[PDB]
Amino acid sequence: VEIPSSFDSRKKWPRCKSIATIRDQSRCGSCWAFGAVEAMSDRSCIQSGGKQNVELSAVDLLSCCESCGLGCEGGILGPAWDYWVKEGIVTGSSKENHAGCEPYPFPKCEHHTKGKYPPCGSKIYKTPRCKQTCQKKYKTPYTQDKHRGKSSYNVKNDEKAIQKEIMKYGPVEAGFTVYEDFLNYKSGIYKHITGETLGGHAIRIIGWGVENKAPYWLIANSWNEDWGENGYFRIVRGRDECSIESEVTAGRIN
Ligand SMILES: *C(=[N])C1([N]C(=O)[C]([C]C2=[C][C]=[C]C(Cl)=[C]2)[N]C(=O)[C]SB2345B678B9%10%11B6%12%13B6%14%15B%1272B632B436B94(B%10835)[C+]%11%13%14[C+]4%1562)[C][C]1
Repeated sequence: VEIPSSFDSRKKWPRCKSIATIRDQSRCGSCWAFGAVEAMSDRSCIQSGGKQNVELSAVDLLSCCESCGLGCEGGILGPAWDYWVKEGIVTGSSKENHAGCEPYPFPKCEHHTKGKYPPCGSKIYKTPRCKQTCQKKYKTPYTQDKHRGKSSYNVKNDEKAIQKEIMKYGPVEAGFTVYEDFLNYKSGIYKHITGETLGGHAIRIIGWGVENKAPYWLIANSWNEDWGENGYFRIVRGRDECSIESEVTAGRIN
């Protein structure tokens, strides 16, 4: 195929509402789980021609995947996709919308930025327990609300391979290194200038573009819609900026 200079998953597959949804992981180190259920929600819709149009549950993955790390303390990407393939994941929206089988138990909050929600602060919740029961008002049993994938894989550390993967199969999960200057991000194309490493983060790459010739990836963060560019940010593309091209994980439903 021929890679266009820009691409936006939200515009190619506008029926799939999840693609344009920005979630909030709250006072929980569950970024690994959010980039996963987000992109799986997207891919379930894309690769099924719109048939599954759902919001997969972040708390189901977070709480039940023992091989994925330590829940709100952090986790690993590849295993989250293996869990989706082997056990599947039920539906579940944010806490506020309280929809689907298992909605998120934690409230929106501001992640080192100004806005309408309360500050998150530094305190971290304990990982919720693996319930395996839907909320009472949801009319399907847990076991049967499960959405499974068929494969899971890493994507080659190559810009063009990542681009081809996104355009054909949909948004991907990716890890990158967080430096202190990322916490002051409001807008623009980000790149590490100042600050020391605070860890890694896991997000959803949904596209790319170019602004006055500067190439970037377009990425959905999980710190709610008040953060960055309406919940999204942009980061230098093509230089493995903060290892943005090195920890790409995805999977297919068929
Ligand atoms: C979010 N929210 C956070 N982050 C996270 O989780 C991360 C993701 C990633 C991964 C990989 C790479 C990258 Cl760049 C990113 N993670 C982390 O940090 C990890 S934590 B842990 B692991 B091993 B496993 B379990 B898990 B835990 B520790 B050890 B390590 C084991 C234990 C949070 C912030």
